[PDB]
Amino acid sequence: MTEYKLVVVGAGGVGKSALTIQLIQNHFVDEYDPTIEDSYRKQVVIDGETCLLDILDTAGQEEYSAMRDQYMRTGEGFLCVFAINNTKSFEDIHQYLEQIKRVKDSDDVPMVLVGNKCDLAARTVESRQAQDLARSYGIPYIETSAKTRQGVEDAFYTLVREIRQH
Ligand SMILES: Nc1nc2c(ncn2[C@@H]2O[C@H](COP(=O)(O)OP(=O)(O)NP(=O)(O)O)[C@@H](O)[C@H]2O)c(=O)[nH]1
Ligand SMILES: [Ca+2]
Ligand SMILES: [Mg+2]
Ligand SMILES: [Mg+2]
Repeated sequence: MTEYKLVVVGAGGVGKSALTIQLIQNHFVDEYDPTIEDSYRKQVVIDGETCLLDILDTAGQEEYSAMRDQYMRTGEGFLCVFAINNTKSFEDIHQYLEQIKRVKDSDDVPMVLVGNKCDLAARTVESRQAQDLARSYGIPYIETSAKTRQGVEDAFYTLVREIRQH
């Protein structure tokens, strides 16, 4: 059984915890409890192989930025999340991509760019703007809604695939 170390990163409140908890426990967390650092594990079949998903749900609050170097060293693939109704979170995710590369000394780190909260109509980040950012890093872009489950499995299983094929 192959184990995959997934890490979910991004700015405060973009929905990292809601995304992970939707994938693992199949319900939507409506309240907003800011995360320090939580771990989840789950056995799943992906392309006919049983996998162990080890998911790290990380802090978006700038307070805990010191914890970053460690978890980027350890993790194998990174789900990099912004919210489509938060332009600043899109500008911020760019800074996360550079840190992952820097910390891991590699321009080829398995990553997926995720535009979350796509159920909301107050969009300020157009899909094409995020596509352009993902293209310059050579990584996929997938929109999600933790609330409706749209794209949630697609995003996480795509990241597994990127790790697998690394
Ligand atoms: N409509 C909608 N709301 C969402 C979605 N994802 C998260 N939210 C809401 O946004 C708030 C923040 O979500 P949360 O998962 O805690 O974000 P976070 O990125 O983990 N925050 P932190 O970095 O502080 O730990 C919650 O009220 C949650 O219900 C989504 O896809 N759609
Ligand atoms: Ca709920
Ligand atoms: Mg959280
Ligand atoms: Mg604009």
